[PDB]
Amino acid sequence: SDRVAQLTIGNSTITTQEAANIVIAYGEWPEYCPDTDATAVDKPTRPDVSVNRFFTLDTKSWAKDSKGWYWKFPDVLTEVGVFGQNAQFHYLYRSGFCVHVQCNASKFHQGALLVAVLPEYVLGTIAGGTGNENSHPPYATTQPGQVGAVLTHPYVLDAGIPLSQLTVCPHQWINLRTNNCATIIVPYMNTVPFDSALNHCNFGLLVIPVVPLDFNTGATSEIPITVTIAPMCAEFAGLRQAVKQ
Amino acid sequence: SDRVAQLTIGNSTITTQEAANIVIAYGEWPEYCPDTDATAVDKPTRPDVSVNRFFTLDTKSWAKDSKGWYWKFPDVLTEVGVFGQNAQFHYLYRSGFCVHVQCNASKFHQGALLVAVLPEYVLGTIAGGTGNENSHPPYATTQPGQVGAVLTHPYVLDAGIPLSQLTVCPHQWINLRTNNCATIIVPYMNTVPFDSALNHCNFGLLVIPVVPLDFNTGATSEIPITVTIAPMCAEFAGLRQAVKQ
Amino acid sequence: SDRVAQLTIGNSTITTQEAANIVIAYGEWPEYCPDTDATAVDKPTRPDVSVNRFFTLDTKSWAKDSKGWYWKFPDVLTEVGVFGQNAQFHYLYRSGFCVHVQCNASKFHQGALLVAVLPEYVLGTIAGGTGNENSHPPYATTQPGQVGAVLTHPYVLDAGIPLSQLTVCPHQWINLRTNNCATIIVPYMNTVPFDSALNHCNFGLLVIPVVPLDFNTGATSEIPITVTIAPMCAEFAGLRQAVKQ
Amino acid sequence: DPIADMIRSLTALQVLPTAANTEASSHRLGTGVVPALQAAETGASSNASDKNLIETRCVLNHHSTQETAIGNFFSRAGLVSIITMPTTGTQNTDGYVNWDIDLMGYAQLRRKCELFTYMRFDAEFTFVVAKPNGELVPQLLQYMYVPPGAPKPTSRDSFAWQTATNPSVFVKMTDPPAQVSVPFMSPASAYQWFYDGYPTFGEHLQANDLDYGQCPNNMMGTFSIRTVGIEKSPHSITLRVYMRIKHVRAWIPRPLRNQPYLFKTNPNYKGNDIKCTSTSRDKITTL
Amino acid sequence: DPIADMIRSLTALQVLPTAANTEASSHRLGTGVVPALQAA
Ligand SMILES: CCCCCCCCCCCCC/C=C\[C@H](O)[C@H](N)CO
Ligand SMILES: [Cl-]
Ligand SMILES: [Cl-]
Ligand SMILES: [Cl-]
Ligand SMILES: [Cl-]
Ligand SMILES: [K+]
Ligand SMILES: [K+]
Ligand code: NA
Ligand code: NA
Repeated sequence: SDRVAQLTIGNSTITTQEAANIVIAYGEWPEYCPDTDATAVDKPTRPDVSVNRFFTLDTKSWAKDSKGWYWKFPDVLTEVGVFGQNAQFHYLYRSGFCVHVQCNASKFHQGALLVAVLPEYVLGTIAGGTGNENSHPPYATTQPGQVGAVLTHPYVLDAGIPLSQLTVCPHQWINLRTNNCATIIVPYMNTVPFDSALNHCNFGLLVIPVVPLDFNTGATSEIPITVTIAPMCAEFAGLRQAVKQ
Repeated sequence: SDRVAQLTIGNSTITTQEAANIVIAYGEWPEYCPDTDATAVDKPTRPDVSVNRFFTLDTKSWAKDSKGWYWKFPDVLTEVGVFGQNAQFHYLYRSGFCVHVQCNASKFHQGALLVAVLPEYVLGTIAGGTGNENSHPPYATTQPGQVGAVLTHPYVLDAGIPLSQLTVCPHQWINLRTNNCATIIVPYMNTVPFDSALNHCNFGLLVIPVVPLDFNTGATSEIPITVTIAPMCAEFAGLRQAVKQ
Repeated sequence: SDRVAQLTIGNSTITTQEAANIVIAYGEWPEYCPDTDATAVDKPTRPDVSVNRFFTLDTKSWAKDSKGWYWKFPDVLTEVGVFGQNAQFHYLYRSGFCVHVQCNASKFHQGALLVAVLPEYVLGTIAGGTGNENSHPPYATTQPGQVGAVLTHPYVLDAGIPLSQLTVCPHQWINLRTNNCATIIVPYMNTVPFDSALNHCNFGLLVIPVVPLDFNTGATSEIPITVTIAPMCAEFAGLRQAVKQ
Repeated sequence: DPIADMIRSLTALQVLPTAANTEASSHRLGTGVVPALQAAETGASSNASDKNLIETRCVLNHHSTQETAIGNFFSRAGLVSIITMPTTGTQNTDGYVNWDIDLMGYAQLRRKCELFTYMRFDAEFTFVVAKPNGELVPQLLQYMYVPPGAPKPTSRDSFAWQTATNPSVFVKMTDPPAQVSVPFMSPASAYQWFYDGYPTFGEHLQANDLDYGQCPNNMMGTFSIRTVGIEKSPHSITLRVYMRIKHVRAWIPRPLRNQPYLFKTNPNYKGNDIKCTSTSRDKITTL
Repeated sequence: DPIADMIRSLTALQVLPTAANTEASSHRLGTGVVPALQAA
C-alpha cells in the first residue's frame, strides 16, 4: 500500500509491485508558467497528451564493476516523438518531469543504486591529469543524448564534488533486497521562466552503484537498468522553423 | 485476508494459507429443491451431516509430461461413505458440490493447472483415427469412478471442443507461484429437479496443466494433486433396494 | 503489526522484525513492593535508568547436537554494571525482568528452541549413576554466572522432571521458519518481599533445542543465540559494604 | 425447542440497450491503487477499463446491443433436414418416407445450438419442396407428425394416414412452402444438446455403448411424408426442412465446436487430423 | 460543454528561533510501533 503503485499519464501506464514511495523534488509539483512570472508575450502551445507521456530510453547493463551513468534533461528527449519535434520547432521550452528508473534482480542478488537529480549538472575535466591543462568536455559529454554517458570518477561526480553528499538532492535508492525502482517528480527549476531545450540542460539524472552488484555464479548475470521519463506540463513558445542545435 | 481460508462442513475442516478467492459457479449457491419446481411426491430424505461433508479421493502425480485428468459427478462418490449408500438405495438424487483441488510445490517450482467444471461433459472417441469408425467410449471412460481418468487429447478435451475456451466455465487456476488450491462451489444444474446418480453425471471436473510443471533437478519431484469434494444440500427420493448401476 | 516490535528502556533499545508476540508471565507486570507487603523498614534505593536497562550476555553457538543451556536470575547480573554493584552493596534486592532471546537463521535452515522461565529452578545430580551416592551440584553449576551452563540431560531438565511439561511455565518458541526471538516479561516471585541477590536465584531461563538445528551443507553453520535481559523495577535495601557472595 | 440444532445469488439483471460510455479521465500518479494489476487465478476476468490505463475523452456511445440478444441470433430459419423420395433406385420407390426427427445433421445450425448446454424454445418449421432439379409439378403431398408411440405408416396407403388425431398438413408442390408453429415438447424443462449419461440402468457392456449420450427427452418421434394417392407418383421429390427458433431461453455456455462433425449423435472427431483453432505462422515475432 | 475533456506544495514555513526542546519520556515496550526502523 506504499510498495505497490501505478503511474498513468498520456497513453502510457507504469506498474510496480516493489516501490519505496515517490519523491516530489523540493516538495513542489510541476506547473505551467503563471502570468506573473512569464515575460514572453506569445500564446504558448501546450500539446498535453502527445508530449506529457512516458518515454523509455535505451537500457544499460549493470556489472560488478560499473562506475555509473548520467543523462541530461531535456537533452534525452530532444529527438524523440512529438516532444522532440516541439522542442526543435520552438525557441522556448519549459516542463517538469516524472523520472522512473527500473532495475529488478532476485532475492539472492545484492547491490544498491543511488538515483538522484542534480540541477545544473555542469561537468569538469581531469585537467590533463597534472592540472595544467584547461581542457573542457566535448558536446558529446555534456549532452550525451538519449544514450546517456558513463562517469569516469563517480566519487567526485566528474565535477570536483563529493558523491557522499549527493543525497542533499532529490533522490531514492534502489536497494535490490528492498525495491526495484525509483520515482522522482521534478518541477521546472531555472532563473528564467522558459528556456532553450537545446542550449541549456536544467538538470541531470545520476544512477550510481554505491554498493556494488554481487551474486553467486549460476544466478542470472544480465541485470539491466531502464530509464523511463515523462515530461509534465510541457509548454512551448517562440515558434519558427525546426532547429536541431 | 483473501489468501487465507477455512472450509468447515460436517465433521470436516479444510485450511489453506495460499488461496485465490472462491468461485460460486454462475453466481448461485446450492439449495434444496423448492416445492414449485419439484414433481416427485414422496417426502425426500435430507441426511445432512452424514453426507454433506468433505471426502478426499485418490491422489494423482503431476509430471513434466502429464496430459490432465477429469472426474465425473456424482460418479466419484456413488460408492463412498453414507453418500454413496444413499445414492444406491434411491432412484432420485440431487445436490450441489464444493470442490477443493490441492497442489503445493516450492517457491522454486513453476507451472499452472486450470481447474474447471464443465456441465454435461460428454466424451467422444477419436473415431478410429480416420473418422470412419463410429466408436464410443466404454463405461470405464464415461464414469471412471473415484480414480478419475486421463485425457488423451487435452487440446480438444477429448470432445472436439477447444481447451482454450474452457474458461467460459466456472474455474480457477492453480499457478504455483501464486496459490496452492482452487475452490469452486457448484449448484445443481439439470433439466429435471432430481435425477439418477447412476445414469447421469451432472458435470465433470477437469484439471489440466496448461503451463507444464518444471523445476531444476535436485528439487522435490513428487508433486501430487489431491481432490477433496463435499456434497451440499444432498437430497434423495424414490427409496427401494440398493442398486449399483 | 505483531511480528514487528521495539523495546526501549533506559538508554537501550531492541528491535525485531520477526517476533511472535510478547509473554507476560502469569499475566502480571513487575511492580515495586507495596507498603502492605513490605516488612523491612529502611527507605529503599530505586536507581531507575542506571539499572533498569538492557544488558547483553555472552553468546552461545547452536550446533546440530547441542543439548541446551540455562541461566539463573539474578545471578547473571550480580557482577555487571550498576545493577551488580547495587546487588553487592545491599543485603536486600527485588526486581522483575524482561528477557529477550535472539536467534536468526535463513529461510533454508530449520529448528526450534523452547524458551522458558522456571521459578525456583533447583538442580539435581545423577546420584553417581547408580543412585547410591547423595552428590550435589557445585556452586559453579547452581550459579553459573553470566556465561550460563549446559544441560547434561535436557529430557529431565537435570532435575528429575519432564521437559515435555515445561510449557506449563511462561514461554515462547523460536521456530526458525517463523520468528527470530522470544520475549518474556517476568514479575518478582518469592515467598518474601525482598531477598538476597546472592544466595537465592528466583528463577532460571532455559533455552532448549527441542527440534534440532539442521541445514544443507554450504549454508552458514555458525548460528548463535544471544540473551539480552533487563531488570524492571529494581529496588534495593539494607545498605552496607559490598559483598560478592 | 428442547433440541436447538433443529432450527441465493449475489448478482442480477440490468437493461443495457447501449454500449457503455467512456468518461473522460486524466493522469493518476500514486501508490496503493493499482487497477492494471490482476490475478487471473481467481477465475474472474479483468475489471480494468480504458480510463484506468490511459487518458480518455468523453464518448456518448449509442451503439445498440439488441442484435446480440440470443433471440436475434437464433430466430433465423436454417436447414435441418433434406428428405428424398425418388421414383427409381434402392432409395424409396414406395411413395412414402418415415424420418426420425434428429436436427443435428447439418453443421451451421448445430454449432450455433451447441454454444449452449440447455435450450428451451418454440419453433416455426417451413417445408420447401420441389423436384430434384428445382422444377415444380402439380403433385399433392401429405406431411404427418407421428409422436413417439403412434403407429408409423408402413405404406403409401397405411391406415395411419387417416390422421384422425396426429396433425397432418396437405399441400401442393406448387403452393408456397407449408409453414407451422411447434410448441416446446420435451417431457423435461429444456432440450439438452449434451447428456453425459445413459438412458437406462444396467451394465454398460461395449455392445451397447451406443446408448451413451442418448437423451430420450430430445427424441420427438417421426416425421412422415407421402404423395397423396393410391397409385405411384411419377415424380422424384426433394423436401428441405427449415427450422426457426422462437421464444428462446438458453443456459450454460460452452466452448464452440472446433473439429468437423462426424456423427449426428456424438462429438466424435477425426483423431488423425486434429485441427488447430487458429491458423499458424513461422515465428512468434513476425506477422 | 459539448466536449467534456476540455474542463502546489505539501510543505511550508515556520519560525524556529530556538532549537527544539526535549520532552521527558519513559520506557515503551510493545509490538506494532517501531520508530527506530527506517527505509532510507
Ligand atoms: C406437420 C409438421 C410436423 C413438424 C414436427 C416437427 C417436430 C420437431 C420438434 C423439434 C425438437 C427439437 C430437436 C430435439 C432434439 C435433437 O434432435 C436431438 N439431438 C436428437 O437426439
Ligand atoms: Cl571514482
Ligand atoms: Cl492434445
Ligand atoms: Cl537427555
Ligand atoms: Cl388415405
Ligand atoms: K450508453
Ligand atoms: K525551544
Ligand atoms: Na486491480
Ligand atoms: Na519508523
